[PDB]
Amino acid sequence: LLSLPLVGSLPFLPRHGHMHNNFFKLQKKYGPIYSVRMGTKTTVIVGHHQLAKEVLIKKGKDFSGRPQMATLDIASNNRKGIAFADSGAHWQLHRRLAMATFALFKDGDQKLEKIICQEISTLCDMLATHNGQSIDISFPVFVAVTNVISLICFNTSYKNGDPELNVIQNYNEGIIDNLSKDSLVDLVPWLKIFPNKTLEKLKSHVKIRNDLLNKILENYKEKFRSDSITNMLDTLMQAKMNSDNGPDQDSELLSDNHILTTIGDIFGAGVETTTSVVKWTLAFLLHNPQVKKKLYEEIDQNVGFSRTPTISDRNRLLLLEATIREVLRLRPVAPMLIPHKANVDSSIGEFAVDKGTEVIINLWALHHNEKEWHQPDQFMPERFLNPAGTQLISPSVSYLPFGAGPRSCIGEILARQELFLIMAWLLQRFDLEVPDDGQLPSLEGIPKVVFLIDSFKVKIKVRQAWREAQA
Ligand code: HEM
Ligand SMILES: CC(C)[C@](O)(c1ccc2cc(OC(F)F)c(OC(F)F)cc2c1)c1c[nH]nn1
Repeated sequence: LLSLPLVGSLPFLPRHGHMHNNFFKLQKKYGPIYSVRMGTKTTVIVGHHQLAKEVLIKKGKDFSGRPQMATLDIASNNRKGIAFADSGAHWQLHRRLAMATFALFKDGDQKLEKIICQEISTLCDMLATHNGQSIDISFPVFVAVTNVISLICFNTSYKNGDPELNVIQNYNEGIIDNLSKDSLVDLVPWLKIFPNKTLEKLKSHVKIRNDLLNKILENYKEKFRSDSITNMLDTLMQAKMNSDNGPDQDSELLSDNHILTTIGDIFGAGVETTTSVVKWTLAFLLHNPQVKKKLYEEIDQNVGFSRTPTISDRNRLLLLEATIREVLRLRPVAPMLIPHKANVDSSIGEFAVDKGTEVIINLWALHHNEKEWHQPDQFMPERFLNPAGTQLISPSVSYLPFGAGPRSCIGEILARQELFLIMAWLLQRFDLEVPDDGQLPSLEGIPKVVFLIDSFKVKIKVRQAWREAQA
């Protein structure tokens, strides 16, 4: 009695549980490196820190391209910008200029810390008007970190109640929704098998996004002074200037669509991800009041109420720095990075990997590795401190929240500051507690282009100690 023909097989149900954890459950059967084939496209999944560091660092440039996706093609205006562009001059140029702009914000009145502490102060007043109420702090934080990103790109910020802030939130919410139904890792190309409006809806929100950035770029051309370089849009237009003296090879790379999409990748990435981490950290502090207490005690002991937090306070506020590290471990912004692609025939762990092969780092597996992490499913900021509690450690090498190699986060500095500063300023001012209905946020989360958390509310009272310190 024979056996049936078999035209296809998959090791686990599609659209059942989260992708990254399904790949990770799978290492028990098939190991830390294994592949899957859809027609002609082939995808490798890496889930051990050593092989991941080979893809990202040692052979970093070999695996530094990005794969063509129909949904990502739109959000990037056909693979322009940075995050979703293939390895090339465009990507190399724009990524370089983008980083050069962050250099401008080391010193002065445009000192990055000053810009942040500024928009954080407005945030804290805004939140104090809700003393005694339970609220969803998504939008107030969204506006804070939009203004920072907007000051670095434009030297502009949105005044309060501006209706554009609600427009931006809308198309951001729309891009996130149609860009993926899970992480950017669909085994099955569902949107080509069945008819659907997914791409049509996406174009709408990107169209709004693109038209809006376009207005801003036209208005700025009058205002541009070659002698005044203080934001990203300057760095980009200066580049276009120095190229067209006829034009250089760099000229075709700095058209207004290439400049537009670059800003849109800075904005799109920076804002929604920084906001998500803030929501994720409060989520964890509401589940772990014991950690919350030691964080209040630490910040009262080392900063007080005579002044506001400063980057300088990073050296004394250690448990806070560890808590941010432990949230980015348990809940990586990008539990599977962005897909890398093999630019050239190569090898991972001495296995052959053909040109054009989608390679995926399963960061979720690196951060939950039983052997590399003690009690990996637990929230223990202690694990990033010596047993004393007096300086920070790197307890494991299987920890790359911002990735590594040629394709790592370019806004790592900015995020590490914002996340520290925001969280300091709030813990100083505010008591943060479970609302009166008694509901706690769900830490399960929601994988999209960003690893998001279900919306949740928090009761917020100004702190006893902070009041009495005003006389
Ligand atoms: C806690 C905050 C953040 C985390 C954990 C994070 C993490 C990451 C990761 C894992 C990648 C991809 C790594 C890879 O594909 O190899 C990435 C890419 C990127 N991030 Fe972030 N990121 C954060 C915040 C930001 C911020 C605030 C910005 C603001 C500009 C930003 C801009 C970018 C860009 C432009 C890329 C694409 C780089 C490229 O493809 O060359 N990120 N980030
Ligand atoms: C891990 C990575 C996928 C990402 O989450 C990321 C990167 C670029 C994004 C660009 C967006 O704008 C437009 F191009 F689609 C975007 O749209 C929406 F959020 F508004 C979301 C984006 C998310 C990220 C974030 N930080 N570092 N990497």
